[PDB]
Amino acid sequence: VHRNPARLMETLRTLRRKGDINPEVSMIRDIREKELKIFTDAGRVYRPL
Amino acid sequence: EGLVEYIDAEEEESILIAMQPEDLEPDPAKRIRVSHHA
Amino acid sequence: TFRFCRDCNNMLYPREDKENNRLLFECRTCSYVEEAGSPLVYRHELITNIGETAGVVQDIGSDPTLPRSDRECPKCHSRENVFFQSQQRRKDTSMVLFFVCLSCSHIFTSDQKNKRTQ
Amino acid sequence: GEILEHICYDVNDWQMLEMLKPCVEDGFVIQDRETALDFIGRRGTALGIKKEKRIQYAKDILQKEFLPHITQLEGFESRKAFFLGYMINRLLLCALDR
Amino acid sequence: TKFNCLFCNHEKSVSCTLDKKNSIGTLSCKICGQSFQTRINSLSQPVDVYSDWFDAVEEVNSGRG
Ligand SMILES: [Zn+2]
Ligand SMILES: [Zn+2]
Ligand SMILES: [Zn+2]
Repeated sequence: VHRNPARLMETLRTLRRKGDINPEVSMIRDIREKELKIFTDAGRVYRPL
Repeated sequence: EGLVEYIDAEEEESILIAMQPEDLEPDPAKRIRVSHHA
Repeated sequence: TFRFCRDCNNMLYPREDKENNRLLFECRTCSYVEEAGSPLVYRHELITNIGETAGVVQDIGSDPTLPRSDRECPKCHSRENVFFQSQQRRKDTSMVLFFVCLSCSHIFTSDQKNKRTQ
Repeated sequence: GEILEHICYDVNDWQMLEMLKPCVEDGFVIQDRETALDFIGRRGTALGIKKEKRIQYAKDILQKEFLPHITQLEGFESRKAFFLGYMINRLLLCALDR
Repeated sequence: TKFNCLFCNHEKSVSCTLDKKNSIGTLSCKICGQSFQTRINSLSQPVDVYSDWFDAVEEVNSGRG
């Protein structure tokens, strides 16, 4: 668990955009459930935006 | 450069997506366009 | 309200003391006994008004997903707000919306007949 | 109390505790790890002795068979307990319709 | 009510009766006549009684009572 979800999520997004982390990884933050999910397994469908 | 980002099915539940680059940001022939409420 | 032993960190069963005519919480594992602060034993809440406003955080208003609104806040008169619906999902739950103000993080119901603090 | 805390994070919500009360009531019979492992190993007997080289077998099954993805080592088995608690919390939330 | 036995080494010769009102588990074999009694709980099963009987037999044989 993490106490500052916003800062961690922003840092992860910045790193992914910069290219340090593979863009294929999917990071989802849910405030209502206060849950952070990171997915790297293959077979996941993604599109560019 | 981070200009374009990959989004999966799960992440789409926690983001808002605009229809066109400049339509939602700012002769009754053109199709009615949804107002930019956000 | 349900508590624990506070010593062994275990649940407490209810019992009746006719000599003292009282409801006492005690666990058969240990000798610890206590007197119930309030006469609450069982509750089912077939219809519950709580749990509809859940998950609110300090940065709730910063979420782009929540839809914005320009309603004047009762206290600070801040037009900017984020409005959502009841968190609980049911086929009979009312469609009453809740508005949260970024400036003060105060949740107020959209209803005007009655004012709800949360 | 530790089991309830793992299952339910926010003690304020008494509905979850009320719904789980029968669970703890029926599970109160077991208080020892060895007894729990023996009971788990009771089913699916294959001509073995529960007290002789079966507690280790049940422990290995729990280490591997139960939530293999989270880990495969016995150094830290609390992650399985936390994941099970989260699963039970989600199940209770779905049951309550929230 | 069919389980293996150790004294006579006969399969399915064991029958277990669980009295939840008295919370007593009784295991009896129809061939060698061996009878054993143990304490049981509402969640008890015949496998539990068999395991308890086997443990008691092992303890008696070892002489570490
Ligand atoms: Zn106690
Ligand atoms: Zn305000
Ligand atoms: Zn026999």
